[PDB]
Amino acid sequence: SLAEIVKKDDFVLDSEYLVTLLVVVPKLNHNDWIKQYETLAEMVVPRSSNVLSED
Amino acid sequence: ADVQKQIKHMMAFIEQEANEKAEEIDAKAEEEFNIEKGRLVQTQRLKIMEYY
Amino acid sequence: QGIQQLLQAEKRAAEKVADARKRKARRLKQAKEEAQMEVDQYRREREQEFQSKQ
Repeated sequence: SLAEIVKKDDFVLDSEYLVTLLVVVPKLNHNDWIKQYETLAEMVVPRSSNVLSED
Repeated sequence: ADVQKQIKHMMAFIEQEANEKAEEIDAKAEEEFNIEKGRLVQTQRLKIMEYY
Repeated sequence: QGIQQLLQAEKRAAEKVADARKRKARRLKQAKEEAQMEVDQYRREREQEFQSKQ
């Protein structure tokens, strides 16, 4: 449950065309994700990679 | 360089949607009113001629 | 930065649906009144057909 980890700065509200999706990535798959998160879909905001928390 | 390309492609889909969400209601509802003002012309034409 | 400039770019499109509605605010009201000015065709027809009475 994510009832304590939230921050309103980590989301883009005001739904018009955008939304923040919470994606979880393994630590070994870190470098392959930060090169590919721009091209897993079309029209990705290509700079929004910020690590909220880790395990 | 590739990060600035998509954020200007963000501006492209803004301008494309601005074509779609700011011209379509301008097309239909002016044509809807074109029937509506033509309705207003036709509704008086019966009434004013029966006074004649 | 990235996200703050993107919401202000939306306000160009968010004011465009106001330009969409002001083009259906003005055009709806302005041509209703020249559809009210067609009674002047009935004003000229009545006095012209008053000559048919005369």
